[PDB]
Amino acid sequence: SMSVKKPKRDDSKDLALCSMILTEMETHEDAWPFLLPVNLKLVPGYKKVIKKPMDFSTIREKLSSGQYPNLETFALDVRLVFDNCETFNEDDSDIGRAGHNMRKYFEKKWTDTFK
Repeated sequence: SMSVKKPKRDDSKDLALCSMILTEMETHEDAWPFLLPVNLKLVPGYKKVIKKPMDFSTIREKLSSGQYPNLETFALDVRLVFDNCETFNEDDSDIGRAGHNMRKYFEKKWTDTFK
């Protein structure tokens, strides 16, 4: 509260560490469904159904231009990528399995880096 603060957690390396994680996600072999924005002209249903599209290129640009105020907003966009994927894709499809795999990969790096 006012004039009463928890000890200051060092957050000076967060930007660098989120970039590293994002690099690891970008280079994973199962990243291909997620590298670029879904083409809303070419994929029926996507525009109407997925209220907040997100992809790795868009996260990389936001990261690079100071549009994440803290590491929680970064994790929210990453998770949005996989939540969108589960909304639109069957679990037993290549893309559906890609998304589960990538979410697992991310969540481990996130825990190991920050928790």
